[PDB]
Amino acid sequence: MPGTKQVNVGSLKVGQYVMIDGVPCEIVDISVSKPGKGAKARVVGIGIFEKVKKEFVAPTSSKVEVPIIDRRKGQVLAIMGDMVQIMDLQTYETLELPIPEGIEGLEPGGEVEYIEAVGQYKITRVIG
Repeated sequence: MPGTKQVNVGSLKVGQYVMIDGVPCEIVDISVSKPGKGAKARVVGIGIFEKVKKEFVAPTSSKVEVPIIDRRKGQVLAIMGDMVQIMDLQTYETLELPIPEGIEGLEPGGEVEYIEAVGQYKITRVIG
């Protein structure tokens, strides 16, 4: 239902997530400057779901969108080569997800943590 919430540029911190040109990114750099005696920020983010580098400049008082992140847990049911079928531990619904490019030891019966944000999903950690 809800995709993103509005927040002031000025409240953003490195390591947080923000929407830039429609892409949810993790902030890796923030430069804030005050001209004379309104502040302005330059934000550099890298995609959470895709390999992309985005950036924007905006007054610190402006509003920007931040994706609302759904943190979930599921159980690995099957590993078909590259993609893994997991069962969400709350809905008992099944979904197929790509196997994280650099993930630890994944195997059936095991539990994972995955996230959904603005219609996209990604496996983040192995909960076991």
